[PDB]
Amino acid sequence: IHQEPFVYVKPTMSDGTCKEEFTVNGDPVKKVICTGPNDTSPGSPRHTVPQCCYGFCVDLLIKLARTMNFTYEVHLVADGKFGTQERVNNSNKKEWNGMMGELLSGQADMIVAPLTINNERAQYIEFSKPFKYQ
Amino acid sequence: KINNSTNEGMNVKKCCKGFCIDILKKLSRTVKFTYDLYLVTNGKHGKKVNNVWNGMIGEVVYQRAVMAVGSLTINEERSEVVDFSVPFVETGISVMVSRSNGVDQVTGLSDKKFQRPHDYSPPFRFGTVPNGSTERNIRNNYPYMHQYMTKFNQRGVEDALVSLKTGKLDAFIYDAAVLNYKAGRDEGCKLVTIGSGYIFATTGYGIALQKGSPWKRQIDLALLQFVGDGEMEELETLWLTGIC
Amino acid sequence: RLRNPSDKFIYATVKQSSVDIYFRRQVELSTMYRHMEKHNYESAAEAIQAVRDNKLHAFIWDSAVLEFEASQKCDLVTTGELFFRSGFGIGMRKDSPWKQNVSLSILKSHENGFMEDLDKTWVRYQE
Repeated sequence: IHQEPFVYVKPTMSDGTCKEEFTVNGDPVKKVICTGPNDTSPGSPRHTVPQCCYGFCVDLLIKLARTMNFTYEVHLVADGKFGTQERVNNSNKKEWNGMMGELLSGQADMIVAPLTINNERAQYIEFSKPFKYQ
Repeated sequence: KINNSTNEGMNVKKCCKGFCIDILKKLSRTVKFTYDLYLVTNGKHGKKVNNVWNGMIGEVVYQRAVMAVGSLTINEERSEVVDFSVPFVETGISVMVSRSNGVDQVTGLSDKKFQRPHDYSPPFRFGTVPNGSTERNIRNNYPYMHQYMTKFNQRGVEDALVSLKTGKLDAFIYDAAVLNYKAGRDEGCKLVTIGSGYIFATTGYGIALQKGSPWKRQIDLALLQFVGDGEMEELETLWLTGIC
Repeated sequence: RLRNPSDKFIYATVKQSSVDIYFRRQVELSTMYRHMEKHNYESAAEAIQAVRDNKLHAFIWDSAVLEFEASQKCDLVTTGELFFRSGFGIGMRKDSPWKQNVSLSILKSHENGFMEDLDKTWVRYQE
């Protein structure tokens, strides 16, 4: 999902290009080409364009890809929710959404996001040792 | 053991308490298992001496025991031999100095003091517990630091604490949670902690299980639930005291 | 005043959040659950802008994120207490060979100073 300090989202400059901006420390900014909706469903009926994503989680994932040999394909969650177990309004059929919904459906292989480690979500999926403390 | 000439010994029965023992009692309340607590006579936590471990690692790898509720450090070589559950307390490593007497001080492991004690006019000294877990971190990250720490070695945890109070030691390196409690009850509060686990490991405390233990799913469910309902918070109040 | 809130202290969080679930688990914190349900925003940026316009009065959020935000903007002020000491994890599928070496890599990065460089890049940076 779009994390304010960890995942920076930028539209392409002219056509599918990311401006190779640098930091103030001589370190090039490493971005990734990401595909996701432009606005919400009420706002954007259907507007998904390849954009440029970078930040903290992107650096972590790129370090991971550097460590072990495997490619990846980034996309975005259709809405802006982590994921809740909500039963159908009338059918009362429990269901997940957001990142958890897209991961349970099989469309997602690995969620790399500032996830909140908790028992309810650990009951359905697995975790690695925490990288963060806060 | 009775004497040093013979290896015969006696199973003296004592009473145990503390903070981690509170965890073990509450675990049997939910999982409803049984235990036969005892103490390691071999020695410290674990050290692979020519592919031979000792202490708790020697008791779970060799499967003479099952688990170890005692405090243990999470690293690579210990994660190879056994499996850890989820951690519950946020503890790093830190350096203790009597900053309080009668600013920048040690900025951290990157401080210029850890480049050469001769770089500064007063030749300081700082060591750790011999055959300890943190000693491995120094060797893996800075072998030169181990060479400097070779002449700054000490014997006892409180012995170094005495040395810092008396002035026989300048700085000392040990875990955060242990050194935080000793500084929360100390009279005078001459010794001062450095940072908040900022330039340090920022790891956790875990329970060593035999590899592939079926208890692993049940144990982790309770531990996350234990921190998920505020019960873990009260135990910190009971066994931790932060003044000022 | 937060235990029995009113129309003055406007506090909420992101709709359908793990913070909302955390409040829901607390059977003794149903009042805040019933209060924030009428003001939950879509994203944290909505809360940032609304409180920037002095329309909100409190907002539950993460620690390091708000530290960086207060570094960027001086008007952003946080509280003093530090609660719910947990960690962030990598959302994974069920048991698969993409679990062992991943956690081992995370540990090997935590033991050395690569996380320090990541902090220098994004978290440690200030204004």
